[PDB]
Amino acid sequence: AIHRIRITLTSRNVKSLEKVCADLIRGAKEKNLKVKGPVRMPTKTLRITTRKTPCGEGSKTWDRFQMRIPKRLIDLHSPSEIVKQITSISIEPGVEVEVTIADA
Amino acid sequence: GFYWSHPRKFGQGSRSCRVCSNRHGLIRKYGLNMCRQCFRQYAKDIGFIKLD
Amino acid sequence: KKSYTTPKKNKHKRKKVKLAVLKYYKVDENGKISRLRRECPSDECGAGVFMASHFDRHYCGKCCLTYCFNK
Amino acid sequence: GGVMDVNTALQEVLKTALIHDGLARGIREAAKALDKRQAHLCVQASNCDEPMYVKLVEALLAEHQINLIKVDDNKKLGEWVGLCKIDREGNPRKVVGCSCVVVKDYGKESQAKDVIEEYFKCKK
Amino acid sequence: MLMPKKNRIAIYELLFKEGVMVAKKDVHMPKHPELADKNVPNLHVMKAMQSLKSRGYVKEQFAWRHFYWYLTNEGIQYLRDYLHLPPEIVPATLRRSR
RNA sequence: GAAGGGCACCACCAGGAGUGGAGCCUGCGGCUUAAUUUGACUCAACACGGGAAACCUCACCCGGCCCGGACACGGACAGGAUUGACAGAUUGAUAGCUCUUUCUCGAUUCCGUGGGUGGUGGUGCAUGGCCGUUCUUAGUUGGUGGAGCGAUUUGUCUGGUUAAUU
RNA sequence: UAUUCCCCAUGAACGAGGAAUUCCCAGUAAGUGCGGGUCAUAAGCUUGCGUUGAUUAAGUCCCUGCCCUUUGUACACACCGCC
Repeated sequence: AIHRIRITLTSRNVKSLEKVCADLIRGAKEKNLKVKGPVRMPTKTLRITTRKTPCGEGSKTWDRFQMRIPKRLIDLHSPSEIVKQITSISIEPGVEVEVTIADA
Repeated sequence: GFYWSHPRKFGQGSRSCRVCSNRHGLIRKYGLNMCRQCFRQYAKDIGFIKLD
Repeated sequence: KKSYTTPKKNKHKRKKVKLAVLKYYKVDENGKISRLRRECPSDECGAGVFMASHFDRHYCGKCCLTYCFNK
Repeated sequence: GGVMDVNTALQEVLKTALIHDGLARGIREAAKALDKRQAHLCVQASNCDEPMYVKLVEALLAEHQINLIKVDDNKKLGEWVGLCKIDREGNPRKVVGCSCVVVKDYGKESQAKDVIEEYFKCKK
Repeated sequence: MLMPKKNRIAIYELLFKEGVMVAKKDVHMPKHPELADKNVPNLHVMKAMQSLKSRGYVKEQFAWRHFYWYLTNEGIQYLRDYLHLPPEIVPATLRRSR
């Protein structure tokens, strides 16, 4: 075995991240062990501000190009089964999943 | 094969648009290196969506 | 725009000389080859490498075209 | 196909040495190839003005590292080596005289290389 | 049948070895991933391949400054006859499927 | 420079802030200048082309190099097509870019012809897209009716209302 | 051809701006730094961000310009017209 696993869920789509995030809670609590539920980091807003205009002219209008990236993370304690079950299931959309070994 | 030599290492000599090799108004930030127009083309596809 | 006058000195595009080059090879009686003049110090241009008299120049041509000195 | 007609046993070895990149091909590279083990096989011209040039060949050729052949005519001596860029469909390609090459690294093996270098070293 | 022989003879046989040869449009690389025994960047590659297409023994795309060199069935002959390569040859698209 | 209604602080009122004055900044204009490349001309051109530029940028001038002439079509086997040349005359340059010498790669080379290939060349009154704006102003359209032979017209409006044929 | 910065040193006009004219009503104007963008070097540039935070209109069409309706119109390159 039982080691200090962190699962770091980073994705853009809040809804398609929190269907996965819920399935790891409900996937672990099925075969119960521990957790400390989903952590909510500040959402990072990737904000670009370019001119609307190609070339010069016209009254100066710009767009406000944004991309969000919310990070959840979920602590757990398990063997090399429950990790390799819970991570490989509940994948699919534009969702990145990290797996820390223990502590550091 | 010799001579074609300077700092092509900093200065806009070096950096250019990844889409079209034009060398102004360049979105350096955030490891894009698109020209500012080549944003609005390759923008939705990237992920920057206009919200407010 | 302008229309280019050009200072009347229309610079020469030049031929690298014609030259048969290899007639000057001293075959003394039977088959044996070696003349003497000035030499270059290079490796691919190994000892046979050969030199001159110009309005100055002299050159050595045998690390394919890599390596002509300054004389 | 490729069973060696008349004067086409030197032609496949020259065409495969051409393309295998290594032909000490002339009085100069020929003599700097014959000066070392860089030389192997050759095709000299019968016709030769100031035959000191054929003599420099012959004299080097006849040493250890034994070479020779003969092949009559200057005007033929190249078109079974490499020397045409296709331009014009019926091949009228090129046209001056021809002379003494030094065939290095044959091409690979076989084709004409068991024909000419078994037949030259043992003309019997 | 052209240019730096050592480099360009290797570019042909690279392209015959492979199904597809990508590149980049950049004269100043001194290299190119896989092959590049020596230098042979865009230029020696391009100069070769932009020959191959125009005569007809290769076909292009471009797509964000790169050159998408795809080998033509006629070229199969041009380059194997350039490279004396075996009359079976099998370039690369041997392609065990299912 | 008709009339009723309605509305906007790119309008005013009531102000403050300024702005317009000075120095400075840099934007343009002009002159000057070989060169001060250049687009942009009321508003909706003027720190705008993301336009804060030593070199690059850069195109432009005073030069000067370099060839990267694809491709084919022609021309060039060898007394080696000139692939590619370490000391000096030079040149800016250790640019064989050129004036002798020659020593190698060695089937490349070179010279024609057609034809490209680019070009921050030209033309935004030849165009695509994208943008600017008339204009965050209230407007626009059709099915069926009804009116007009029919273009057209009503629906789409006197008034109250409303930020807004809402 | 003061790159940018520092350290010295010189040490200007300006004592509120002539004719005009934009900006806007609530956390608003203004000041105020600070980030971002621009960047090797680097911003008096913009775009955001707080922070300190006022006065005053809360209405009208008086100027400028917009909407509808009715109307006149020899204008329809539409009054910057036509004559």
